[PDB]
Amino acid sequence: GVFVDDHLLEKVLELNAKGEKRLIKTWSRRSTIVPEMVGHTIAVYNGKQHVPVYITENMVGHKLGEFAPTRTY
Amino acid sequence: RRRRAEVRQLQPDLVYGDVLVTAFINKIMRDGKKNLAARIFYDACKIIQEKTGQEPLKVFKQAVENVKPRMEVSPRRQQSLALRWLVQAANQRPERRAAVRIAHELMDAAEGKGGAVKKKEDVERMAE
RNA sequence: GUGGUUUAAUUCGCGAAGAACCUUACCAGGCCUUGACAUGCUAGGGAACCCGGGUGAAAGCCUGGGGUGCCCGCGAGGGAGCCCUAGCACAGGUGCUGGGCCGUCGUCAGCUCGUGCCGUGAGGUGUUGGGUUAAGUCCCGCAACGAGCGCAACCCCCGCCGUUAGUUGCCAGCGGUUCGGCCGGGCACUCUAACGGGACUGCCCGCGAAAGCGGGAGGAAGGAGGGGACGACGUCUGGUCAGCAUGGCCCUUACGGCCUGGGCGACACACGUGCUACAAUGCCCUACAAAGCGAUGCCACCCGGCAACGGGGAGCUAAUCGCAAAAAGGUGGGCCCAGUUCGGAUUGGGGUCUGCAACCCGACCCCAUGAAGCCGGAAUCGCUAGUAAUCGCGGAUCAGCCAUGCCGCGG
Repeated sequence: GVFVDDHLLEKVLELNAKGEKRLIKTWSRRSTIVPEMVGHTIAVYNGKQHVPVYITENMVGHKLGEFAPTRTY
Repeated sequence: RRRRAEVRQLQPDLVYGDVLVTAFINKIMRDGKKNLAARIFYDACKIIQEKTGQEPLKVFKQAVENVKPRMEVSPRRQQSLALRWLVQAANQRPERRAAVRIAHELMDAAEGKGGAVKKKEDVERMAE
């Protein structure tokens, strides 16, 4: 059905419970955004490219890119 | 080269008993479907007999005969050339049906007139 | 794909690499004895290994319990297989250039050798002529004579005949009709496989160097039966790291090794090649035809749905020992517009799926979408036989994950 990183939510679930709007990082594969990203800077990290973009309540349901770019950059 | 190769020889069609018939059907032939082009000719002839009352065979042979260029001509090329204009001229006719355009193109050609016959007069006149 | 753009924008001199998760490219990080994996050896200590938690998504590192066999052997030590640590070479390197292997290009016939002669410096004579011609050198005559380049040129496949075998595709006479299949019986027939026979220079005529070719009859494919396949040497002196090996340099063990994550070979302009695309097609309905290659994968078959897909049961190791792909293009009939012809790329919105996911590269369906009803002057490309060409089909996409690569056949 719906996919989601089984971890980027562990660090955000606390922020959503504490009230802190820090930036969460990811290290899996198809890192996807979820409703819990309503007010957080999903600034993932790995070692090269970055995938930030502060998701809101409408920017959720997609991503930033790179994993299927018919283009690049 | 040499041996003069061959050109093969086919049989009649059905209600006409002539070789030039199928040969002409080969011109109207397109996409490799002779079955279609076949009926297109038969139906084209049916319209002739239903509009002139004359034999659709005597009108066909005569038409092609009034197209075979004398100058520009081997007794064979006279056929290949004639069959060309007969199809090209019939390809540029007002009638919407293929069998109808050809039918008219044949009648006019048999009467010494039309676009196909007009083309010949030009080739010959521009050759003499 | 090339030039070019560019944080590197795969590699090499149109295409393939069989399908850009992926190695080759970049940044960052960890380890670097073992060096992701494997083989061999030395030194000290030490008994492999198994189960599991957290950190963790670089798997690095940290911790607990149990903890194999053999001789000397009796309560505990050495040593070997084995583990850890320490060291080294092979290892590893699409990191490059300069034998050999595979293969392409000139694709069709010609070249080479021995004896002898001319005859000397050598070379040539072994095609002078005629007709027919892509490999057992086309043959004959005249020529000095002869031979080889190596059993595939019919060796294999399709079309002819005969014989044998296999029988859910099949079938003449006959009965039961199980409501259309079908059963019983059936070297006859049709299909597949195996072997041999027919195979062009034979019967007759014309010229005859009788070398040969041409025409006709019998037969009927036959003097071309079609295709696959193929030569000293030369050239690209490459490519080839698909495989293997040598030498120089690099590899100094921190891109001087290796591993993972993430990404990249998208596009603005232009060319070359291929595919779909209106003027005669589309839509709907009934419905007999076509071969070859498949497959524990596919998957006929009730119901639900536009489709995809989904729920349940059964069948399979194989087509004359189930079956799927059925259907089907085509063809026939009717019909809507006297240029959206309803062909329809692409982009965009929603939903769904194999798959971890692919949500921005996939695929199917629905609405919109009209580049638009054009089909090209100089020049140029492919093919000519039941070929070109038109159209549809099927398997694997056997060299991995639904993103028209190849081969086979019929009309």
